[PDB]
Amino acid sequence: APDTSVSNKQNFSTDVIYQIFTDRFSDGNPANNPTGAAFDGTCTNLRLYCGGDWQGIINKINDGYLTGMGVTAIWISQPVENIYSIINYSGVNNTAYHGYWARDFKKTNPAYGTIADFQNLIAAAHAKNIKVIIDFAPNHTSPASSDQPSFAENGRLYDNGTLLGGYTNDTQNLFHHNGGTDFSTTENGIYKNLYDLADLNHNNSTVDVYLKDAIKMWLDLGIDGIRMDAVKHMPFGWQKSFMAAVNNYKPVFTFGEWFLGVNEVSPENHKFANESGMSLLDFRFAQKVRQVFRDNTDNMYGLKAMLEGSAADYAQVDDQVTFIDNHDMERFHASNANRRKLEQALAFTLTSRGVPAIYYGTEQYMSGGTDPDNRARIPSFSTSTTAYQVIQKLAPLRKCNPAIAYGSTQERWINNDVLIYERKFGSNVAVVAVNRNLNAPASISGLVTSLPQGSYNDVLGGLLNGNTLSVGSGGAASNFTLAAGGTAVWQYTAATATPTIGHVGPMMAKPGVTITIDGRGFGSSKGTVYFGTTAVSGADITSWEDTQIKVKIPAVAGGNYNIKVANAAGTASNVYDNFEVLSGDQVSVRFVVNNATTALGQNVYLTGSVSELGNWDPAKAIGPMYNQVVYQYPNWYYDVSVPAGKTIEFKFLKKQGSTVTWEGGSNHTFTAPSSGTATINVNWQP
Ligand SMILES: OC[C@H]1O[C@H](O[C@H]2[C@H](O)[C@@H](O)[C@@H](O[C@H]3[C@H](O)[C@@H](O)[C@@H](O[C@H]4[C@H](O)[C@@H](O)[C@@H](O)O[C@@H]4CO)O[C@@H]3CO)O[C@@H]2CO)[C@H](O)[C@@H](O)[C@@H]1O
Ligand SMILES: OC[C@H]1O[C@H](O[C@H]2[C@H](O)[C@@H](O)[C@@H](O)O[C@@H]2CO)[C@H](O)[C@@H](O)[C@@H]1O
Ligand SMILES: OC[C@H]1O[C@H](O[C@H]2[C@H](O)[C@@H](O)[C@@H](O)O[C@@H]2CO)[C@H](O)[C@@H](O)[C@@H]1O
Ligand SMILES: OC[C@H]1O[C@H](O[C@H]2[C@H](O)[C@@H](O)[C@@H](O)O[C@@H]2CO)[C@H](O)[C@@H](O)[C@@H]1O
Ligand SMILES: [Ca+2]
Ligand SMILES: [Ca+2]
Repeated sequence: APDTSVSNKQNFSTDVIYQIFTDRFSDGNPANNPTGAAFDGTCTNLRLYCGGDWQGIINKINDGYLTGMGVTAIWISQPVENIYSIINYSGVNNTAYHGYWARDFKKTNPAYGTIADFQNLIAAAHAKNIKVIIDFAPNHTSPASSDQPSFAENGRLYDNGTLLGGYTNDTQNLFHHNGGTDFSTTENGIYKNLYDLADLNHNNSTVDVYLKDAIKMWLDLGIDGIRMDAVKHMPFGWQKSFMAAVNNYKPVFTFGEWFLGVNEVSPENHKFANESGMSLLDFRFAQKVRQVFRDNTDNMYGLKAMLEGSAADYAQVDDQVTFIDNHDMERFHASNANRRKLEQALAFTLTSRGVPAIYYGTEQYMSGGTDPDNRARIPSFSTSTTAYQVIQKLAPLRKCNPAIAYGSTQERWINNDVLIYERKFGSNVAVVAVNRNLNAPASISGLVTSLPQGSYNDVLGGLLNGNTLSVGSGGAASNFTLAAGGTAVWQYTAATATPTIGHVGPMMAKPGVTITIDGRGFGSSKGTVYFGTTAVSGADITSWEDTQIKVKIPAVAGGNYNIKVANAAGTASNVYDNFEVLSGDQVSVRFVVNNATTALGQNVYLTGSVSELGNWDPAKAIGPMYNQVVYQYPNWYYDVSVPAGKTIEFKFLKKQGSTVTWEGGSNHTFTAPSSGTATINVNWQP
């Protein structure tokens, strides 16, 4: 299939995701609605169930509401079984309508549907070229009080009906009993409870094995992607081992939630996106878009900075999922604001790099503050809104114009209020002009583009007061006036002659797994694929076509490789970097080093004999290790993903800047378990 087919579960760059709060979308089957005090059919009480389900979604997929918009993927609430208790939070009754209070990860939430309904959802979707993404929240179960076991369901965890354990009298230690996080540090927010949510302990083999088993059930049910909830709140090493479980079984596009505040830029966030095997929800993008188009607390130079910065910070910026709002923020549209603000932000998001996600109801101009006012029932299924039409004109471009799906971004004209940028990939170009000033038009002179000489009609057809562009020689555009609140899109597409890799996925796996390389100019006859210097051709290349190649990862030593392809004629493509070849299946092991005293600003790291440990390269050591919660300084600890069953030699180091100090003595050694987890406790050797 081509890179753009619904069958492509490794790439979402050419798709537009529509985020649905199942309960608040459409009740297609009233028979499964909750009753009593846990239900409100009028959906006036937004913390109770309103009845939306999978049938409803199927109904909107079939009646053309979603397809009419140009939406090609839907991201739904966590489908697993949630607790049934109504929880009174100081007078207010609260239900698990949101789906984040899991009780059993191997069963469905009956309010949404049966496994049968779920299989039907996947089939209907797939039938209409819509990919299905599920929310998955393995950080915790539900709200529990260890001393008030009668509270809620005491955060009880079941394994397909079988009670695994509860928060109270947790002798197995499936959970964390470290108190609640104050979000003070990253380590603090990981090993302590999120509010009152029973924090699962991924270092317990039972929990480890159970979650990796549950995800496979869902993978086996045909999902096309996974949105991981609260990634900033689970150990990174564990998550990497979790992503290795998915990729080494049935790879699917995974992206996690790592909340970033306004003007917040986290290096931990960058490292996570670049090394965990999964990408992230682009909070940097979202916060900046709101400041610029919504709250006017920054201008075009700020948007530009974010664009060029992110592109440098994220190794695969095209895999970051963009949005302008979600269920954890006020809705972008404020009741009294000019709608043109939402429209422009939509046009910008849809044509920008990454994977755009649209929160259900946006196209209907829904307003609302924080939870739960931002989760009201969709008031209508009208296709007559300007927002609906903007999405409808622009969504398809991600499929037909690879410049938009994979292209680089470049500012071509800019001022406080105006931003003109160009996306380019191969022989494809797209230029977008946005004028946020709702009162002042702008005189655009000196605009230079990569567009071939000719005239260009605004792809939006003047919907947002865009205009025609006239490009003379040198791609220099003639002067024109950009209307107040003006937005226009111009483009040029043509066949690409040389092999151009636009995307690879999964980004991390062990040898033998098949990866998908998407792009243009591959030709129709099998060429060669290179992993570093190793050439692969013939049978291991399972499929080859102009826009897509499927190939098995050769049995090469674990490590980081550049990927390049050369067509049948021997013409080489661009280089795609940062592909990680695992040493084998992975397991999460906790490393602990005692009495490793440091000086302030000096941290302890770990390195070892395998690529998962950096191969003795301090520049690639794992850390810095933690020393607050689970163990306290001068004892350090860290959860790391290592190849299962391998005997590994390791050592710790103290690093300050790029200045490193090695542990004395001989390498410590240990053999990783074949499954489940383990804890290695050693003393720092001077
Ligand atoms: O009582 C249970 C509640 O749980 C549910 O909240 C969810 C969110 O909907 C998820 O999308 C996600 O979001 C968390 C996020 O993981 C977490 O970081 C936190 O964000 C902090 C952030 O760390 C901090 O840096 C600072 O910026 O403040 C942020 C808060 O704005 O909060 C997000 C939202 O809670 O995970 C949580 C838990 O899975 C549910 O939505 C609630 O209705 C429910 O009451
Ligand atoms: O002509 C090439 C030149 O175009 C753009 O410069 C704009 C500038 O952004 C506007 O603010 C205003 O000053 O008009 C200029 C056009 O002459 C690009 O920003 C710039 O990089 C580029 O060299
Ligand atoms: O909590 C992380 C913290 O650990 C190290 O700080 C040590 C410091 O080295 C010791 O001399 C002593 O004062 O205790 C601290 C632990 O609380 C790192 O030096 C520091 O950068 C790091 O943030
Ligand atoms: O460079 C590979 C090499 O790294 C480690 O050796 C350290 C050694 O442990 C230190 O005490 C110090 O001498 O620096 C060496 C790095 O040059 C590993 O211990 C070793 O097995 C490995 O080959
Ligand atoms: Ca229902
Ligand atoms: Ca946690």
